[PDB]
Amino acid sequence: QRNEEKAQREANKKIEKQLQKDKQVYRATHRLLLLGAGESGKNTIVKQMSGIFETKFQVDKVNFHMFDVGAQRDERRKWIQCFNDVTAIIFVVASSSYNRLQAALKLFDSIWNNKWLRDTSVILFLNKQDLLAEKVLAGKSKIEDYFPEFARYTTPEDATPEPGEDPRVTRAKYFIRDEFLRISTASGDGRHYCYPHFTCAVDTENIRRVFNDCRDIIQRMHLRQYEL
Amino acid sequence: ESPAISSVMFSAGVLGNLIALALLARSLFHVLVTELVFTDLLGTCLISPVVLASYARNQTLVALAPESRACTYFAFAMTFFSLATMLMLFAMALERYLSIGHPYFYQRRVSRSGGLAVLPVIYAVSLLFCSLPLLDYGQYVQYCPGTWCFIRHGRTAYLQLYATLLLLLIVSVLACNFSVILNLIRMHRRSRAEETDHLILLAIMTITFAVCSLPFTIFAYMNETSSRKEKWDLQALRFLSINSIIDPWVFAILRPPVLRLMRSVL
Amino acid sequence: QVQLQESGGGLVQPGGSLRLSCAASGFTFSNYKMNWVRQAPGKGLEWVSDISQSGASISYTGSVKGRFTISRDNAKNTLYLQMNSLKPEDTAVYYCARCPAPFTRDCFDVTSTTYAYRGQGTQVTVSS
Amino acid sequence: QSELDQLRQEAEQLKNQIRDARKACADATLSQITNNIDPVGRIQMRTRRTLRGHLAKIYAMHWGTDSRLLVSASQDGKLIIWDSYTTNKVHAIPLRSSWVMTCAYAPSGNYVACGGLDNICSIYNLKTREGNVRVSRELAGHTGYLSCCRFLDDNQIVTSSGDTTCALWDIETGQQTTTFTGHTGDVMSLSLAPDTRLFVSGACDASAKLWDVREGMCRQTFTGHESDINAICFFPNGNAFATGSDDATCRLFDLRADQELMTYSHDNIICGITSVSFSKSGRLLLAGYDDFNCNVWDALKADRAGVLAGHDNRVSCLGVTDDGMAVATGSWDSFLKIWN
Amino acid sequence: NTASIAQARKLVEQLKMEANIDRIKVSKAAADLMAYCEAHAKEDPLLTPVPASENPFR
Ligand SMILES: CCCCC[C@H](O)/C=C/[C@H]1[C@H](O)CC(=O)[C@@H]1C/C=C/CCCC(=O)O
Repeated sequence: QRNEEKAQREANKKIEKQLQKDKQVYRATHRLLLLGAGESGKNTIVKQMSGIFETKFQVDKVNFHMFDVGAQRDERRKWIQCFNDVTAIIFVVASSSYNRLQAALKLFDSIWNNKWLRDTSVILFLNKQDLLAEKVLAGKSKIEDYFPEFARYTTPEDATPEPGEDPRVTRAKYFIRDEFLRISTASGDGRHYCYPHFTCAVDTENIRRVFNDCRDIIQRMHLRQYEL
Repeated sequence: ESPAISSVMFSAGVLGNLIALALLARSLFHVLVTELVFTDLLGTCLISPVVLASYARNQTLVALAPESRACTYFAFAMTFFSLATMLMLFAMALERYLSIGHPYFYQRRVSRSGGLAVLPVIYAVSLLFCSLPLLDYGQYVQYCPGTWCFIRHGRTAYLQLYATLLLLLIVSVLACNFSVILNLIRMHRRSRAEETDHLILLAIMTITFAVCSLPFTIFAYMNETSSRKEKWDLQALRFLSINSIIDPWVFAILRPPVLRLMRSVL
Repeated sequence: QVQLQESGGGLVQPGGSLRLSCAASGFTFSNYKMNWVRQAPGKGLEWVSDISQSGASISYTGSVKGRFTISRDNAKNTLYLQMNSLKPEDTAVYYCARCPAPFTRDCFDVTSTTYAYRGQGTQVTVSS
Repeated sequence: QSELDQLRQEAEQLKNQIRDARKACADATLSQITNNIDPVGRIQMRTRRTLRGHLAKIYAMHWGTDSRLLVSASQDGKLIIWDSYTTNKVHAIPLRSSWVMTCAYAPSGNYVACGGLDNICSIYNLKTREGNVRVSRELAGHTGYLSCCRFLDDNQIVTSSGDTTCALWDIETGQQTTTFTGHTGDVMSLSLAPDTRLFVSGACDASAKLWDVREGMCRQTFTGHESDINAICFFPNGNAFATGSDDATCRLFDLRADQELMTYSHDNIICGITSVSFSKSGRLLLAGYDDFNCNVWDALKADRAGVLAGHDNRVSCLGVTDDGMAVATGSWDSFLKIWN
Repeated sequence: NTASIAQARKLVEQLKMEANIDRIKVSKAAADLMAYCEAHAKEDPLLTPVPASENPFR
């Protein structure tokens, strides 16, 4: 009777001893949800960047685990609630290839306004930038057939472009950025942020951007505690 | 002397402290703020009554009470509470610095559970340093206003050590506050709100901690022939009590949300 | 049982006019955001328009802004889409979708291939 | 177009016939003949134990048939087996996938099942002689995430999946014995009858279905709700069950009358139900909510007769002991609480 | 598009199967549920409390 009580206390003590190491390793890693809109060719960048795949990387001795859902069905309003404690949802946008841009906008608007993902931040990578670049340079692969308000839109005097760019490619990229920032700023329900970028299979320093954006996310999460 | 200035820094002090406690009832930052306010309250309630009490025993005639020695306790308690609240402000400065300056490191190697530990360590270090004169090292002395005693001028390296300890604590607090302000400015230049209110509140904190805690450290060096003639030591010590009154306000009442509301009122 | 019945589809000349209606039964129509989606021949389901629980917030896709107009009537639980100045790119099967949860601002899966709260759709062919 | 529409109209006329039969067999409401029964008064349960030790949100929990040992699955990658009397951790199994969504406890107490976003049901053996707890089997073959799983005995297990099908597996060989199809959305929960002959499954098509296990066919379909069904549980006797859905409403469906008898809802309740369970007698219906609370409903008068408000995040799982003594709740704040 | 008419066939036979089942009056099943909930009223430690001498969680 008493010996079983003491052996149970000993077993619980050992269990707690191992749970402390587990808690030590768990707080050190940062889980990211890589959620591409689909058909985005993001397999190439997750290569350079069965139900669920996991990819580990390390920046400045900080460990990141990025998850990608594999063999999941089309509807996602139930299994996505598992990713509310994630530090960042990386959202890869297949900008040019079409109306997939409007589908990405609708998915982003649903994730932004969801009750449970209302506190999770989104790091926005507008992939396939050069495909869109040559598409708009050719003057044939137009997107204004899907976005009629593309005309009457002027690139601001701000928003420095790259010297290896054309004003029209910069125009299209900033049009997409403002289309996403409209949704991002129109809602204040959740204390979360959106970090829009530009990327392709040409820029290989996207993990540095993820690192800096997660650092800012954690800073603003800490800055919350000092208030009420 | 009249109990007109002492009474206010007792009453306003205690009322601000328990008022800030009232909202502290309705993570680690709370476990630090509550302990700071508790130390402030328990420091005022054990120093202000014995000095208030002195006035109504013999006006400007009985420095120490009918007891054979009635202000060595006052001096020891005054030193103890000074060191306690200065270390408790340094703890909050360093926690905020690690929280905004090194987020990843803070995200793991700091947890709320170990927060209750900090208040006790402060009491232990302060009690050891203030029982140090009990080991035949320091001597207390009564000052010109009569109603307050403190460490004797010179004859030991004790006042030197106390002054340099407070100086190191002040330097550390100012350094951490400036580093946090710099990091907040950086993260504002990355966003363009919230960090505006944070800068305002933190700059208030820093300028107050720099203006009313430095006079005692700068008066703990000069010769006792001039400052004792013009009665400045008492005011220099009263400047320390102003921060003890203020910290509950600037720490638990005038919160960034409340200051955003006050700026929206304009 | 959640039931949605679309009506009003048919043939129309370019630059014509139509008014699709959608009758809903089996749920509190006043609590849900409603959507019009469409499927073109040889394509996938795409979102067209949406309207909130009252009607204060109303959004359209790009290629229908100015022409289409969405409306709802909670007195008889009906959804309307008035289609003006059509064009041969408007030939599609139109569906009246309800997004799954009441009192929410987000609607996830209205475009998925096997969504459950969609209707059967009406055909709209714009020919000459 | 032609045969398709003839077949659709035949199905619609069959639906009309079935609805007419249901309405024909309905003459008096439940609350019409039970109005004079004496109410349960007030139920004031309070927290007895609180089980700390999980790092992330708790998705599932399952009592043992000895009414003493409890299992819990957290999304940190842990499967913890607690002794609830002394609040001791009997086991802590690390999982291969961190995204566990369900867990079960065999009615013999020997095995533990768990599954999640990896579309695999891992079976762990607890009573290994002179060994630790290692994966006994891995049941693979579903195409979507596992939402629920329950043991029938030490050899058979039924699992709900996100690919709209339920599956009955033999654990020894590792093959699907039976496949239950018919749902048009993600099956979110299931409930075994007091005997192991039938079960009920609730899906995201606002519909519940009754399945005969021995055959593999659907007996009846219940279409009362109007949004995703998240929880389902049999009435203690096995001739009725109850479901909770995302339209902020619980419903009591009848198995022989083939319709819903009672609706549990209010006006200040606009949050979806995440879990439901019955007391031993069947008089109390406990339901966890998205508004961080649980409600105790008088299952016969449809009046709410108490609240269990002790959690600080979403109440995710709910379970009554097999002797009716305690009620374990698990929430997204990583705490399990026993109420009594 | 046989992928739709085949599923509709399966649906119509499933409705044909679920259609021919004999149903009892609702009042009868309600009385059955009430009789169960009252023939076990004293075996429910949550409905009616138990003395602290048999509460294992005290
Ligand atoms: C930075 C933290 C330092 C804390 C110091 C400690 O709180 C001192 C207590 C204060 C209290 O606030 C009111 C009070 O009178 C004490 C200071 C008395 C100084 C001598 C008054 C001279 C006279 O009687 O006129």
